[PDB]
Amino acid sequence: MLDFTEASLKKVLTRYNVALEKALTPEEAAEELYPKDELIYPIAKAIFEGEEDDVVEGLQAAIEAGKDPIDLIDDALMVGMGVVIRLYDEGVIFLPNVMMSADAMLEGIEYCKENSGATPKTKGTVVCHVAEGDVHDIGKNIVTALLRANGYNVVDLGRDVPAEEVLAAVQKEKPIMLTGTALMTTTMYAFKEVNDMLLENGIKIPFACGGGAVNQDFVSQFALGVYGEEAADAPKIADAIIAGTTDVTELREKFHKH
Amino acid sequence: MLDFTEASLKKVLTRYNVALEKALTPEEAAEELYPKDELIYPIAKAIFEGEEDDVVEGLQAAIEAGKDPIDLIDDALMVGMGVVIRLYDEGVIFLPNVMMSADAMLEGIEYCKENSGATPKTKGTVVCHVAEGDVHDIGKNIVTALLRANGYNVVDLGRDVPAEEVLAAVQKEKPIMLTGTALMTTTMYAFKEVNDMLLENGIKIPFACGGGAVNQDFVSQFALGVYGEEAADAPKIADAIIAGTTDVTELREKFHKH
Amino acid sequence: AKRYTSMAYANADEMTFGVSKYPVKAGLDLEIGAGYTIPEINYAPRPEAGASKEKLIKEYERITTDVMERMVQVGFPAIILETEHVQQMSNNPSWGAEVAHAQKTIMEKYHDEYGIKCALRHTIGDIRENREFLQLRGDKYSVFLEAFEQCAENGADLLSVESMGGKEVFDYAVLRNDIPGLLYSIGCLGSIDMELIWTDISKIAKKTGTISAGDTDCAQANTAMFIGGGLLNKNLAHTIAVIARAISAPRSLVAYEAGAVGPGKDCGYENIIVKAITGMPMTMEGKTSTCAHSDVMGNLVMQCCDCWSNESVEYHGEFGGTTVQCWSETLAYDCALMNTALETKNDKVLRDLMMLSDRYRDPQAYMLAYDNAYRVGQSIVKDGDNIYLRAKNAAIECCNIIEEGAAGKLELSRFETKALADAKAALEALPDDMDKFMDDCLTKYKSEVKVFKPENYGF
Amino acid sequence: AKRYTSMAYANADEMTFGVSKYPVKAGLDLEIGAGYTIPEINYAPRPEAGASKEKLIKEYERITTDVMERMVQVGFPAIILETEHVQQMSNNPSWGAEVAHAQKTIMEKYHDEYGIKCALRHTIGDIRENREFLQLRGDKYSVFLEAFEQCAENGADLLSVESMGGKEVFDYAVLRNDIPGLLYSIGCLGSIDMELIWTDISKIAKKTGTISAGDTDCAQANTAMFIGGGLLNKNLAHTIAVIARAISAPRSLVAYEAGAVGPGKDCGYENIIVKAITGMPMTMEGKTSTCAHSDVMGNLVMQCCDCWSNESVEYHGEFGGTTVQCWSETLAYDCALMNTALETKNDKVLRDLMMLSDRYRDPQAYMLAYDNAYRVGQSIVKDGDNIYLRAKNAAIECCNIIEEGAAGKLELSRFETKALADAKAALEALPDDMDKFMDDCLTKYKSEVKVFKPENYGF
Ligand SMILES: [K+]
Ligand SMILES: [K+]
Ligand SMILES: [Zn+2]
Ligand SMILES: [Zn+2]
Ligand SMILES: [Zn+2]
Repeated sequence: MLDFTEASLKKVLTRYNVALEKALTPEEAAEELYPKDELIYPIAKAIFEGEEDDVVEGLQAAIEAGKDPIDLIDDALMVGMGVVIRLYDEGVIFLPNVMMSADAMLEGIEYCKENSGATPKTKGTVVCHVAEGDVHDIGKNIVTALLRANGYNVVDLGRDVPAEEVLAAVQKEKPIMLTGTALMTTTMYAFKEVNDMLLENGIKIPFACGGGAVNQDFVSQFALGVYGEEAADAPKIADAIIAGTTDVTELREKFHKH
Repeated sequence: MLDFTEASLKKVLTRYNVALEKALTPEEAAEELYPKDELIYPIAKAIFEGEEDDVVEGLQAAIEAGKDPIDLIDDALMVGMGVVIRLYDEGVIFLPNVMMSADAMLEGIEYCKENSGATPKTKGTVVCHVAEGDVHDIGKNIVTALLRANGYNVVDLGRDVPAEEVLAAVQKEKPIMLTGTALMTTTMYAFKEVNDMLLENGIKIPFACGGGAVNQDFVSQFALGVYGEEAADAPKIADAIIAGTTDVTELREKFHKH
Repeated sequence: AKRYTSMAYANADEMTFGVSKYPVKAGLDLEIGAGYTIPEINYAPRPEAGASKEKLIKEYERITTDVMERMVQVGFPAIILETEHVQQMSNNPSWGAEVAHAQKTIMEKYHDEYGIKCALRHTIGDIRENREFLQLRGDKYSVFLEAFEQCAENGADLLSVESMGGKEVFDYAVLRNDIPGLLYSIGCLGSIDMELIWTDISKIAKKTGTISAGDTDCAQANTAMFIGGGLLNKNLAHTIAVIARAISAPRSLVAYEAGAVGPGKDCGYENIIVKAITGMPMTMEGKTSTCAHSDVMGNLVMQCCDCWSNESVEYHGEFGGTTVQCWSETLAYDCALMNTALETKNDKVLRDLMMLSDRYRDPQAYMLAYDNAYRVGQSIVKDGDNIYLRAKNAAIECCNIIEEGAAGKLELSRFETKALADAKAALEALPDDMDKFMDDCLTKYKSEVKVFKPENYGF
Repeated sequence: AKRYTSMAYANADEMTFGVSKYPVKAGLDLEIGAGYTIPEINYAPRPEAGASKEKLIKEYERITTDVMERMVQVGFPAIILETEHVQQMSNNPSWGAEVAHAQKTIMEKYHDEYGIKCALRHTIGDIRENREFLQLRGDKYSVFLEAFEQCAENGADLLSVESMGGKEVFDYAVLRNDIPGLLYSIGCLGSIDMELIWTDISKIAKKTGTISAGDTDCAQANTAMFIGGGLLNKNLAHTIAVIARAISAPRSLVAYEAGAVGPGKDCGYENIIVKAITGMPMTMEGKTSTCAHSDVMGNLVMQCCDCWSNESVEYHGEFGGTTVQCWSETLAYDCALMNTALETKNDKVLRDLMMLSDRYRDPQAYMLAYDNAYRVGQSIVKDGDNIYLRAKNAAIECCNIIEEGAAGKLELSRFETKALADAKAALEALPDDMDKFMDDCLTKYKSEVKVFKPENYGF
């Protein structure tokens, strides 16, 4: 069978990703960002590693050599997490490294939820759903995971979600933002029902729309619609609601333009 | 260089047209269909052969040994042309054979003008145009021909035709049918202008639309619109007007359903 | 049921496109694997056409007419049409049936006029699921089977499905670099489910005089591939996507163990491994399926294909005609190039050229190159009776293959190299014993994945 | 200006794809005919994008971004973007300039980051026409030139046009089997207009440091082919379409005589003949331009291409991404196969395979086969100083070629055969003296074609 010379291969294709990789190893990169607080340290490192036992182990020792029962969420878990998110945006780590990390954090939160009664504080609630008729989970889950990992409470409405159910949950939870995901042409138009039925009940919040079957021009025919292509765009738009912008037209201006 | 064996060529492709070709030459096939009317025959053979010099000579001899200046249009010219259209339909001759015959026949019709005074008669008037912005002649020319071949009279409005002008022609000639041809997405929308500007001037003749850029769902969005994908569809849709169908929805029922 | 323990071919070099060891006769005078590659055109109806049965039948009659018209206008000798059911065609058996009947009728007409060789594939949706979970052995099962037999009774020649076994545990694992979870979901749960359904589908195929064609790990292996995306994505290491592919091969292999005879489903990229084992024909997709998705093995997948597919494209207008006409013409010409190579005995160089085009583009292509695929095949059949160990063999063999490549001209990133080393270590730490592994995972995933229902797999 | 009287290549077997005797350097580190084939992607904005200049610029930005992004995601080392002006981009020179600028800006960003080689081709519209007639030397001429130079000053690397010389007499002749009219429109009128415009175009290229690339007989030869249509059409005998093609060869050759250096336009199927004469690189289109139109030589045209195009497609969404992405990926992969052939010294056999694929499909393909194309090449240069006589030679040589084909394995229908024979006799009855023919035709088409304005050709 045929093979290339080195010079031939180099002429025929290029793995563009190889030359853009940064020198530092994920571990070294993480080490440049960890707090050197001795107590918070082995927790942040434990999150980065997706090692849940060490998160607990590291949380037990920090409430014994100090206090901060509910605070350790923000002081230790959300700092460890801010490291993971950073490295993900810089592309030194990948999605599954973030997922493993969010799993290890969530178990570290609910362990705080057992030494408290105090009820934790979030940047606000976001409701997520997949348009009805659509089983495509993944993109939503990555929107779910990123949101939580950025410090948001997430009521995830699941898969084949039928509008009436969405309406009812924006009520129960009064969220800062609703998200939607569609992947089939046979399905994107469940964003209709929802946009119309939020209007037909007097609700005015950002409706972050995404999904393979979905583009910037499709979501614009909806007053509430805001397009995000990357899942990393969901918390970035949620932060613009912490900034004060509820007006969709003003959001579109600082987020559209593809 | 490489070549096939006969066995191999036969496996790799098939020129499907070859086996489908009937045995009779075009010549012998027209022969079978010619009126054997002695004086009319040489004019029918002249039309098929697309040979104008022999069309005049055959016509002169006919009005000399008999009468009928204007009558020969439907007895010598329309009968020869009807052989030509049958064979075109059966696929035994090609378009350019139809065109040369139409040239030959049209030059016969105007030689019958020169011995008439009585005025010729047709099955109605059709106006034909190409959308404004559009320079694609050919389909319109084929529609033109097949209309003049099926016994209709055609004012040919030409290429880049502005609508105000379609109105003006439709007003003057009081045609039974309007044809339009668009070839570009950038141009098919001139059917809009035309349709609206006929209704806004209270006209209700069918508007038979065609061309590469156009399909059934597109023409259906206009009230006066009829689709026809092939050029042959132009007389067939005009025969139903002569059958007494002026209602677009009634017309569509027979001719849509593609 | 009847497990492979040796290879159909003596060596990788005997494999080529358009020929396979056991050809399939089907449809209107068509033969598959019989010394000519065949274009296989796919298509999805527009959203509106789904509103009623009649709208759907009509859409598919436009598709079928447009395709056969194009084939005879450009002189192509042969064509396969694949209809991937929308859910409503499977949930209502008689709907898929009537589409099959309407398509076959237009095809019979063109076959009678022109003598053009053709066959129809219907790919039933795996409808064995509700809003909350997989229901692989529940109420929908009998409807699932009725969809197959109805379509088979009314014109479909080849029967396929992209089944969902182990999909739920896959979805959780793939997001988490959980390699053993990949092994369990794809290699084990998938294998078990495949044996149940393919046993029934083959029975149906036999009863109705039609062909039990094959399945695809699209629900698992292709998902890993798409999450991995292009060279510059950061959502799944390509060195892990390729391991999913390796494991998908003994899973997809089960169809054939259980009575399927090919051609396998286009989106089964693992089919090259399966072909090397079974000697059966397989459809592939690559550079001429970009209408459906990007991939990193566009030419290589042609290397030993028998049918050549565009995967899917919505039915709508282009300047050149209908969508299904544009792509079927390109597939047909790709097949003409290949057939010219066969007829002139230059297939082997062309096969090599196709393989070499992509060998070095990505670890996902590298492993699928016919020599490396055959190697994977060898690693499965040496423990062929053991659905777990053959799959584990494949996964590690994959890792070895990629390592060797990386020691030559395969240019992996540091990140890719590390993910690969982590996974090889995860795989080498696993027990050799199947029961041991099955039991640990059952209790692990029962706990970690709440939508995981062991009854789906007879547990 | 400077006419060809010899062949660049000593024989047909020296011709191959991705190499030409006289390579062209251009754009961002790109080289054409230098030892690798390059994909060339084409596109048309949606009607809505034509509202305002800004929406248009925007659409092209989206196109450009989508293409560059895909190329780097799949690892492709090179790409050319071709922008065929919508009319408004040419009628307002600064519109085309600003699209050129917006496109190049993005292309630079990608070239800087990843080192992908690329070049931008702008194809000005032949705007020298109004509603009633051609105005090849009118008031619009200077605007025409301004379009070339403004685009050349603002990011366009290659300059092309699909020019309309002889279009009006061709359109009349092609509906009538008027073979001499074909000779006159394409060979004579065409050649005269080609020399005017290409002298000026080249002057501009030199002044701006860009490339005078070349033209295409699209307005005549492709019109004949499209009317000829599929094998089963009845609108124009294929044996007359190929004659029109043969005559287009010396017409299109004029661009190079007058200073262009290539690569010729994609829709110039006659470019194979032109390459044989000039040794200059050429773009081609076939199996992977089906988004624009069907053809009967899908693979054969790759045999010696330097760039490989999809001709055109509307910019819109497909399952696999944006239309420009799907088709660029297929083109780039077609190129990758070819480039692997070159790297491994297997290009000539693959060249033969591509050629043989389609050699027997149709007389339009038979003549275009590189050995036959070369022969038509020889018949041109033997009277290269004489634009009528060289064109007549090509037309008659074409007839000879198809006849020899028909006596071998080329299977023509009776209808095709008779029409070839009628055309050969009509070409053979013509006088060898150009002035005679010019004069006969001048008066014949003045009388027969009312839109014909002899002043358009300096008469
Ligand atoms: K599929
Ligand atoms: K063009
Ligand atoms: Zn699939
Ligand atoms: Zn063109
Ligand atoms: Zn499309």
